[PDB]
Parts: sequence; C-alpha cells; structure tokens
Amino acid sequence: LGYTGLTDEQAQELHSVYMSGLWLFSAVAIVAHLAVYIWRPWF
Amino acid sequence: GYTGLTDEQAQELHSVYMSGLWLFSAVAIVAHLAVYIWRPWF
Amino acid sequence: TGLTDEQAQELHSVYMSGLWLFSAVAIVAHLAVYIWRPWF
Amino acid sequence: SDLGYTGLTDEQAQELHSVYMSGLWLFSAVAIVAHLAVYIWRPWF
Amino acid sequence: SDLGYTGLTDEQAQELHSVYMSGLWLFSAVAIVAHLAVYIWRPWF
Amino acid sequence: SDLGYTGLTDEQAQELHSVYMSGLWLFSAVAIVAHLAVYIWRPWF
Amino acid sequence: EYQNIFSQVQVRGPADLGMTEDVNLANRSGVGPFSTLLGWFGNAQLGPIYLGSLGVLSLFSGLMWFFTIGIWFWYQAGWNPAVFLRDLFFFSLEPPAPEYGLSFAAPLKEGGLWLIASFFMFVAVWSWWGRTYLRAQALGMGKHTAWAFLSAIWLWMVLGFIRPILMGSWSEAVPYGIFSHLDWTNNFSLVHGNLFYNPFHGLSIAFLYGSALLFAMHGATILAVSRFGGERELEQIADRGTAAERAALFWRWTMGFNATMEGIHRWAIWMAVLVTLTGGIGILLSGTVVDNWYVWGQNHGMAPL
Amino acid sequence: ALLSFERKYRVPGGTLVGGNLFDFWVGPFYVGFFGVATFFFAALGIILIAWSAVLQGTWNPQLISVYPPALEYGLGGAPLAKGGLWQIITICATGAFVSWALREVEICRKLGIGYHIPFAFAFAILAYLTLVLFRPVMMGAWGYAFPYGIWTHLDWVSNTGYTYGNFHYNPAHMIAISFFFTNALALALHGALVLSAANPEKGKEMRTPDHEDTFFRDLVGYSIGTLGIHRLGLLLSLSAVFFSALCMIITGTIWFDQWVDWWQWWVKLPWWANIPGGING
Amino acid sequence: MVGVTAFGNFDLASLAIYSFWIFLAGLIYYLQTENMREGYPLENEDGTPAANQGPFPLPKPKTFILPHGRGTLTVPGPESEDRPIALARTAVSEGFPHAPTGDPMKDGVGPASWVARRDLPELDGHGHNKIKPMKAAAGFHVSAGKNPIGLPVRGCDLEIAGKVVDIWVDIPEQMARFLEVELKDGSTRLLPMQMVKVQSNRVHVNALSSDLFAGIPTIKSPTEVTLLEEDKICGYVAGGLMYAAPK
Amino acid sequence: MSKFYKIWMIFDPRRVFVAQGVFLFLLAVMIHLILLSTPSYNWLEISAAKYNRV
Amino acid sequence: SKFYKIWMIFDPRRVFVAQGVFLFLLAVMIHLILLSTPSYNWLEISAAKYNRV
Amino acid sequence: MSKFYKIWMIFDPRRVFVAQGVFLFLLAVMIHLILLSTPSYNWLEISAAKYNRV
Amino acid sequence: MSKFYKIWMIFDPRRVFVAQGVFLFLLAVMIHLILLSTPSYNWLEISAAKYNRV
Amino acid sequence: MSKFYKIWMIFDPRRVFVAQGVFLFLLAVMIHLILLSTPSYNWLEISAAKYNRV
Ligand SMILES: COC(C)(C)C(=O)C/C=C(/C)CC/C=C(\C)CC/C=C(\C)CCCC/C(C)=C/CC[C@@H](C)CC/C=C(/C)CCC=C(C)C
Ligand SMILES: [Fe+2]
Repeated sequence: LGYTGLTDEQAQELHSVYMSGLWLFSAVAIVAHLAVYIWRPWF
Repeated sequence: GYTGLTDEQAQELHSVYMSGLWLFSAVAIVAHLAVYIWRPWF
Repeated sequence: TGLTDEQAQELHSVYMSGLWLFSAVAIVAHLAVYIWRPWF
Repeated sequence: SDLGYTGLTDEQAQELHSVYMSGLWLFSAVAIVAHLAVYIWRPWF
Repeated sequence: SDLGYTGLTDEQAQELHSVYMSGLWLFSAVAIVAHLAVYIWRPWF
Repeated sequence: SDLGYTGLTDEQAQELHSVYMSGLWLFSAVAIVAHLAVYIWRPWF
Repeated sequence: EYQNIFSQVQVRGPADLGMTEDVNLANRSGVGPFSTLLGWFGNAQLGPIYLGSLGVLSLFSGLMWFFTIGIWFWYQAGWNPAVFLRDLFFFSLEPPAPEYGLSFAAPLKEGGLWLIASFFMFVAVWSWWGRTYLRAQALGMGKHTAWAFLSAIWLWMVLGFIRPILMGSWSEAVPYGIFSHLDWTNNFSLVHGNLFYNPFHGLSIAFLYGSALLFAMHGATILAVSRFGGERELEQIADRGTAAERAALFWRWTMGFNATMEGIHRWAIWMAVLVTLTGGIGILLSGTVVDNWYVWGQNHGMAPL
Repeated sequence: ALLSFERKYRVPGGTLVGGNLFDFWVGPFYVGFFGVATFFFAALGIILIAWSAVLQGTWNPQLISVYPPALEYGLGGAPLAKGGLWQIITICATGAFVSWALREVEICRKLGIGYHIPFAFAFAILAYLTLVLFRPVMMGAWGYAFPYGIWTHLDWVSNTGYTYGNFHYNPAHMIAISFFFTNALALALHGALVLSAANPEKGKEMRTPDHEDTFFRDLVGYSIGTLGIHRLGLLLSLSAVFFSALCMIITGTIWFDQWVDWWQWWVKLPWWANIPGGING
Repeated sequence: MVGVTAFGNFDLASLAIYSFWIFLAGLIYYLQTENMREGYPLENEDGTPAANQGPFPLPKPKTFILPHGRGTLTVPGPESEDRPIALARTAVSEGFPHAPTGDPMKDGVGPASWVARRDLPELDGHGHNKIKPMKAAAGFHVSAGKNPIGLPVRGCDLEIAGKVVDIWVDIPEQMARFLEVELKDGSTRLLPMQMVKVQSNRVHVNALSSDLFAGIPTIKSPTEVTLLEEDKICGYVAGGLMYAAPK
Repeated sequence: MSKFYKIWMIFDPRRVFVAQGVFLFLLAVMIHLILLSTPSYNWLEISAAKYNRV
Repeated sequence: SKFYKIWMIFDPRRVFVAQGVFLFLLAVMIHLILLSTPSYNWLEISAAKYNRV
Repeated sequence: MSKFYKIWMIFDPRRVFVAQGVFLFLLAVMIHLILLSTPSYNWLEISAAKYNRV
Repeated sequence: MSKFYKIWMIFDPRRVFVAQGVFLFLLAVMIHLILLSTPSYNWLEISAAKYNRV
Repeated sequence: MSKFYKIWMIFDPRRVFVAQGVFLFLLAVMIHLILLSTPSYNWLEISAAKYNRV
C-alpha cells in the first residue's frame, strides 16, 4: 500500500471528484448520442 | 511472494478486482445480448 | 527457489484447480461447437 | 560419486528422475491414445 | 592409469560408460525394430 | 628428454594409441563390410 | 599509423556481476563465457540475458513470426531442401489479394497466413519496447531509450497497418519476401509515378546520411581522445578534461560553431529519429494524399513542366 | 569570439605550408593560407551557377539549372551555353574539397589530435571524386555524370539506374545500403546511454560508469563498450562510403547488365541448380 | 482530400512540409542552444565579454545531482579553468595567437595543455579504484596479452628509455590503460597504452623524445593515480609532439 | 476458488493492471475493426443501405 | 501422479507469465486459422444463412 | 530404472526442462502444420467435404 | 572394444551429450525431410493412393 | 610405425578427436549426398523402378 502514499481520505476525495467529472462527461456524451440518433439513427 | 502483500491485503484487492471484473462482464453480456437480438451471428 | 513442501503443495493445488476450471470451460466450448457444427 | 555440475544427491536425483519418468509415461500414454484414435479414424499406412 | 583432466576415476568412468552403452543399445534396438518394420512394409533395396 | 609439451608419458601414450587403433580397426572393419555389401549389390567398377 | 583500431595487450578476468539499484534480481541470474575474436577488437562480455516478461513476450511472438513463416515457405518448396536451398531468399509470403482488400476474410494460401504471421511480429516489436523501457526505469535512466525506439515503430506501423487502412486494402502492405520486399520498394515508386517528388522521403534521404557521416566524425573525436581520456566520457561533462576541451575548438575553427560533450549526443538520436519519423508521414502521402508525385512536385516549381 | 577557456589553445605553428605564415583567425572561423583556397573557389563556383540561369533565362528559384556537357566535347572548345561552365565549376568545388580537407590538418596539428577527421573527410570526398573524372573518364567523357542542377536533386535514375534494373541488387550496393542502417540502429544506444545517464529520471541521480554496462548487457546480451562503437562507427560509416563508391566504379567498364541477374550465379551452381520443384527447377 | 486539395495546390500534403519547415528550425535553435554550456558567455583576448554573442542564448543552468556522495557540480555555471596559462599576448591588436613566455610545457599551451580536474583518484561505483595495479589487482591477471616486461622502451629519437614492470589496468573496460616504465633516473613513469604503438616486439614512443622522458610528471601515490596528473602527465607527454617535431 | 488471492501474493498489482488495460483496449479495437471490416457486419454500412441513405 | 515437486526447483512467477503469454498467443493463432477458412469463417456463413449480402 | 537416474546429476534439471518444453511445443506445432499442408489430412477440409459445406 | 571407457576420462560428458542430442535430432529431421520429398516414400501421399482420398 | 604413440605426445588428444569426429561426419555426408545426387547411385531411385512403386 506504499506506492503513492495517499490516505484513505485523500483517495476518497480524489475518487469522488473524478467520478463527478466522469458522470458529467458521460452525461454530455449521452446527450450528444441521443441528438445524433434522433437526427439520423445508425441502427 | 514477490510483493510483501498480506493475506488481508490480497483478500481485499482480489475482492475489488473481482467486483470490477463482474461489472465489466455484465456490461459485456448485455452488449452481446443486444447485438444478437439485433442481428445474430449463428 | 526455496519453497517448502507445504508451500509447493498449496501452490500446486491452487494451480491444478485453475487448470481444471479452465479445461472444463474449454470442454464445454468444444462440445457446443461440435454440436453446432462438427469438424469430424 | 555424484559427479555433476550440480550438487544433487543420489536421493534427490532418484526422486527427480522418478517424477520425470512418471510425467513422461503419462504424456506418452496420452500420445499413444491419440495416435490410436487417429489411426482408427484414418490410418496412414 | 589415467591422464588426469576431467578428473573422473576409473570406477566413475566405468559406471558412466556402462550406463551410456546400455542407453545406446536400447536406442539401437528400437532403431533396428523400426527399420525392420519399414523394410517389411516397403523395402528400399 | 621426453620432449613433452602435452606431458603424456610413454605408458599413457601407449595405452591411448592402443585404444585409438582398436577403434580405428573396428570402424574400418565396418566400412569394409559396407563397401563389400554395396559392391556385391551394385559394383562401381 | 595507429588509427585506434586494436588493443595491443590482452588482459582478461572474471566478468563484473553487475550493479543493482532497483533491478529485480529474480529475472537476472547467470553469466556467460568469453568471446574470442572481439578480444582483439575490444570487449568480449556476451551476457547476461534478462529473461524479462516483455522479453519472454517478444521471445515467443518473434519466434512464432520467426518459425511459422518458415513452414508456409516449405509449402512452396515442395519439401525438397536442395530446392529450398536454391530458391532461398526467393520465397515470398503474400498478403491477401486486393478483392479482400481491407476485409479480413482471407484464405490461408492467399494471404490469410500473412495476417496470421504478421500479427505475431506485430506483438514482438511492440513488446520489446518496454524491455528497453522498464530496465531503464529500474536503473533510473532517461526514457530516450523508449522515444527513439518509437520513432521506428511509428514508421514500422505505417508500412503495414496505417497507410493501407486509409485506402482500405491489405495489398498495399508489404509481402514477406527476402526479395519480394526489395522488389516491392522499387514497385512503390513505380505505382505513384516516380517517388522522386515525394518530399518527406527526400527529406529522409538527407538524414540517414547524417547518421553515419556525423558519427564517423563523432567517434573520431572520441577516437582522437582515447589518448586524451575519451572512454571516461560520463564525467567529461562533469569534469571537463582535455578530451572535451581540445577537439571541440577544432569544430569552432572549422565550422565556426562548436559544442560540448553533453549536447553532442543530442544530435545522435535526434538526427537518427529523422530516419524513421519523416518516412512514416511521408509514405502516407503517396497512397492517401498524392497518387502521383510526378505532377504534385510540379505545383511548387521543383518539376520541369 | 574566444570561449571562456579557449585562449591558450591557439599557438601559431605546425601549419602545413610554413609554420608561422597566414595563421590569423577571422573571428570565430579561421582564415589562413589554405583558408583562402576553399574560400577562393567556393566564392566563384556559386556565382557561375547563377550565370547558368541566364543561359536559359529562368530565375524561378529551383528552376535555375547547370548543364554538364554531353559525351561529345570533353577537353575541347564548348559553348558555355552548354559547357565550359559545368566543366569550370568542376574546377572550383573539386579544388575546394581538397583545399578544405588539407586545410583541416593544420588546425588538427595545432591542437594535437589525430588526423582522423581530415582522414575521414578526405575519404568521404573520395565518393564525390568517383562521380566526375573517375566514372565519366573511366569510360572517357563527363557525359555520364549527373547534372549539377539544384532542381534535379539527383533525378538521373531515368537512364542511370534502370539500365541495371533493380539497382539495389548491386552486391556492394546490397552491402552498402545495409551499412547506414547498421550505423543508424547502433547510433541511438551511444546517443542514449551517455545522454540517458546525463539525463536520468527527473529526480534520480546522475549515473556512474558501472551503471553504463548493465543497461545494454541485460537488454540484448552483449556490451563491447563505448570505444567499440566509435571504432565501428568509423568502421561502418567509411565502409558504407567505401562499399558504395567502389560499386560506383564497377558500374562502369565492369557491369553493363541488370543487377538481378548476377544472383542467378548462385542459382547457377551445378550441384543443386536443376532439381525440379519450388520456384525454380 | 481524395486527391482533394483545399485550393489550388495547398493541401494536407504541403501542410506536412510547411509543418516540417517550421518544426525543423525550432529544433535546430534548440540543438544549437543545448550545445552552449561550456565557455559562455564568449570572451576576447583581454577577457571582456565579446561584442557578438549570437541570436541563440544560453539555456537554463541545471545543476546536476551527483552520485557517490561526492558533492555537486553546477553546469553550466561560471566556467573556470584554474590552470597555468602564464603567456604573452603577441599583439594587443585584435586577433593574434599567444606566444609561450617561459617554459610552455610547465604551463601547457597548444598541444601541451593540461586541465584542472578533480583531485580524487577515481574509485568505481562499487567503491574501488577504476585503475588498479596488476600487483594490487586481486584475481585478474595477464591472461593472453603481450606482457611488455622484456621490451626495451624506445623513444622517437631512437634511444632506449626504459622497460615495463607492471600495467595499471582499467577494471571496468578490462583493457589496459597505463604502462609502468620506471626510468634509469629512478622515477616510475606511466605511459597510456593508447598513445604509443607497439608491434610484436618493441615499445616505440613516436610523439616525444627520451629527453622529455626525464620530466614525465611524477605520481604522489604509488598505488593510485590522481585525476589531475592524468591530463598533467598526458599534457606533458602529448605536448612535445610539436616541440619535438624535429627529432 | 476463493484461494485465488495467492496470485496477488505473487504479482505486483500495478503491472498486472496496466498489462490488462492495454490488453483489453487493443482487443476491443481489434474485434471492432474485424467487425467493421466485414461487409456483412458493419453497422455503418447496414444503416446506410437500410435507410436508403447512400 | 504427484507433480508438486516441480515448484520447489523451478520458479513460479516465470511459469505463470510465460503460460499466460503462451495461451493468449495460442488462442489467437487457432482463432485466426479458423477465421481464414471459408467454412468456419462464421461471419460469412452467418451472412449466407440469413442471406443478407 | 536400473542406472539411468544419474543423468540428472550431470544435467542441471531446470535448463533441461526448459529446453525440452520448447523443443516439444515446437515439434508439435511443426508436425500439425505439416499435416494441414497435406490436402488429404486437412481436418478442416474433410469436414467441409463430408457435410457439403461450401 | 573392451577399454573405450576412458573417452569420458578424456571428454566432459555433458558437452558430448549436448552435441549428440543436436546431431541426432537434426539428422533425424533431415532424413525424414528427404524421405518426405521422395515421392516413392512420402507416406502421406502413399496413404492417399490406397484409399482413393483426393 | 611402431613408435606412432609419440603423436599424442605432440598433440592434445581432445582437439584431435574433435577434429576427427567433425571431419569424418562432414566427409561422410558429402559422399552420401554426391551419390544421392548422381542418378546411378541414388539408392532410393533404383528401388522404385525395380519394384514399380510410382
Ligand atoms: C530452422 O527453421 C526455421 C523455420 C526456424 C527458420 O529458421 C526460418 C526463419 C525465417 C526467418 C523464415 C523466413 C521468413 C523471414 C525471412 C521474414 C522476412 C520478413 C521481412 C523481410 C519483412 C518484414 C516486415 C515488413 C513490413 C513492412 C511489415 C509491416 C509492419 C507491421 C505494421 C505489419 C503489421 C500488420 C498487421 C496486419 C497487424 C494487425 C494484425 C491483424 C490480425 C489485426
Ligand atoms: Fe561526450
């Protein structure tokens, strides 16, 4: 467990931030794909 | 052991990794099912 | 390598368990393919 | 009267050789079964 | 007597040579059987 | 003196030469048998 | 007449085992015997071989690429060694026919085995990357070992996987011959008119020459200071001795502009990577961009019109 | 001008003509007796290439061209509208490269290092001397030389190369081409280790000479050391120009055929040349 | 872009070249710059910072962290020489060589210079001297080489100067570096293997004469050669190449 | 199969994870490209031809 | 029989890493050999059976 | 096995096992490839010929 | 014949065995390949003739 | 001829033996290959015509 020296609290906070960013980006991607599919579906 | 991990540490790490593997595999199963329904390859 | 008889015993048991699992999956797969389309 | 590069004992070499021969006999038996199966299925002579 | 370069004894060389000759005779016997089988199956003379 | 660079003795060289000549005679005998067999089977003269 | 070629006095002994900071000694064991001829030419230590995970990874995929192409070649040879010996370096492993083109439905004879064989050499070259890379990481070196190596792979990749996909055909990759590759390189120029007016090739033409031409002098500068302590180069940046001091000014006096020990080795890899980096984009343009260099060079007044 | 440590390295002696003559330094560069000769010829040699343009009338930057005489004229009267310009511009550059190389030895002697750099360059020039007064003359006239026009960029392959077919099948050329790769593949590692030890992982120490061997030994399994490469780099690079220029000579009056057909000489071998099967037989 | 230029002739094709024109020149500026780490800023004969420095400036001085626990070197810091440059400027006027005032070989000018190194007889990364005497070389021995013991040492001027006793061998390179030639005077002189050319049976010194054998610089430690002498010996030894150009 | 943690007693997790990441990514790329290669299975081609959108 | 003994003489780590590389390469080779043949190129027969091409 | 067992004394077992494994796998692969190259023993083809798989 | 056994007193066994193994395998391979080229002795072709598999 | 034993006093037996073995084998392969190449004494070739195995 000595590869970076981060704490459980530090890793918790960092992971929460990263997941928030991931969810934001994924939401934008979902909106984009929905818009394209409505405009022109690829199935 | 190359690495000095404990039994408890390895237990926790393996549990986490297996959880991730099961999640990813579940997504893969859903995807394959969707494709096969849409267009089977058999 | 300096492993003990007990250590080698445990490691070999684990490895054989894994081998049997993998081989079982392979057997199932081959059976499925052969039923679907035999190659003999 | 070991006489190796290797320092193994007579007992160690005995055990290792027994193990290796067991493995060889197992593998050879599988090979014999396979060749018999192929020859029955389609002989090459 | 010996020359003295690998350092093997007369007894050690005796045993090693006996083992090697046994192996050679075994292998040669198998080869003889194989050649006989092929010649019976299809002679090359 | 014994002019030895290799340092072998007269007895050592005697034994080694006897062994080598025995091997040479064995090999040559086999060769003679082989040539005789071929010549009988198909002479090249 | 002693132009610094041969060691005159030969001294030999126990090889250094090796020095470890962060090296996994589990993968490193054993030492090797000593080479005869190079002891006149120079050093003789052949080993040790780091049986590394990537090295093992490269060990098989290279070997399978090494061996498997042999067997399909024998299928050409008719199982006759004297036939195989004669038309050695005449056997050539073809890619799939252009009807398949991009499509990976090739038969084994008709280039199917190329994609089979080529996938394994695809594994080996990339896997050797880290074997260089990771070992530096253990000893804490620069990663230039990696970045000069990727220079080749970027152009090595475009020959097979990048340039052919942009059109959409596997024929436009290189058949695996000893002579079919060489006929292919000439064939490439003929396909797109002449390869003459292809710029990034013509740029690459300069820099392969820059490799050996410059380094003949660079070594000679070191060869000049084997009397002046050239073989202790590592601290000759740190402790600038007469090795660094004298010759460099000769490069001031001949060329006007001079350099030092540390920056002189920048030119080595940095010029060298121009050998491979330039071609990778350069070979692209013939297929997907400029189908005939003979007319394209006419645009910018380097062609006769 | 002078570096922070140069000054003492300039001693007015050893010069090839006479020890103490014309050995002043013009700022960073040095101009001397042999210092004139390359400056003498290169200064005009460029400018008559400018006069090459006017004979055509073109001034488009690359479209300026210098045209060698064909086989016919040789050592005779030739219109400068065709020749006696490429023939004279031969005089300038050819003198220059000899002038510059033999210039170098004086400052080499001054700083007391080997003649290898003049030796290396003088041998590098020997590739060029192969191209004019050697390859043309060995047949008999400079017609068999490529034009000294910039826009040609050595585009004489039209009749040059394919008279020999696939020309990378000159045996020496097959050897010659491979050499620059051997240099360029090895070149990285010396450009690596001394620079990768000079630059370690940002945050790691500079390396020691004991570190130097271990990296290369565990990788491919053999270290000759630093000097082996510098010698090989000189062994390689001069061989590459040596095996390239030599085969240039044996294109003329030695090989008048197609380079592929020579490899058939192995396929010509009476023992197993004519066994049916495979690709030939 | 299927044969489709943006307009006329300018497309992605020329874009790569136009990229390559700018891309190259930036590196060449960087390549010129990173070679500028010794002897800058430029000086003149007098010692003033020169009028011309050039468009390419000094790159940032990065002090290297050093191994062995010896200390640190800051390169490029202020460049120092700290060595005998007692000389005579031939001309106050700009652009003239510098005549040797007294004995140049003590000072070291032209081919005779010798640089101020570290004063440490260099140990290896393992903590032992890189150059080790044969007698103190534990384990290694003369294996298959022409042991110079038995070869009369000959100078350029064709006088027998000495005879070899030991070789101070390079342990890392496992190739010989220095040659013990103790002279008839009494001092034990080392000559680098690289400098002189030995054939099958003699030891010839083609750069300097047997008179300069008498002044070959002495070593303070009969067991370890110091760095400063290394050049100072060779600077002494290699300098006479031109002073003894006659003879 | 609970006993499988001994491999983590054997293998440093970081390198296994990075090898796995490269492995999975390259495999997904290869499968996707083999798919898209086939005219039969090419979702872009299928959509283009079905919806008459050539 | 009893094959525990190999481990105490022969290294584990190398065994597992080499075996992993071996199995992946082997599986890829066999799969590609299948895919190259017209029969057992299951994509093509899938197309032909559902007659979509 | 009366006297064969001394062989492991003169040969280091680790290396002989490595070499044997490499040799065995190479041999099996080579023989299988040779077998396939023969049109009579292309076990893929026999399946194709029997069941009339085009 | 009786006293050959000093050859091991002359030679190191292990190198002799390495050479013998390489020699024997390479020899067997080349003999087999020549037989296999030999139309009279390509058992794989001979298997085809007697059984009317083409 | 009687004091040929001094030959081994002059030369090391091991090197001579290596040379003899290598030379003997290279030689034997040479002659066999030449016979196999010549059509009269390619002993394989005759066997076909005598038995009419084609
Ligand atoms: C003793 O007997 C044996 C058999 C062991 C031998 O010794 C035989 C040994 C041999 C070496 C056999 C002879 C075969 C060689 C000579 C091969 C020579 C190969 C070349 C000359 C070509 C090398 C590379 C050429 C190029 C340009 C390759 C393209 C670069 C890569 C990017 C190619 C990658 C291609 C693809 C398709 C990757 C994707 C994989 C798909 C399946 C997705
Ligand atoms: Fe340097």
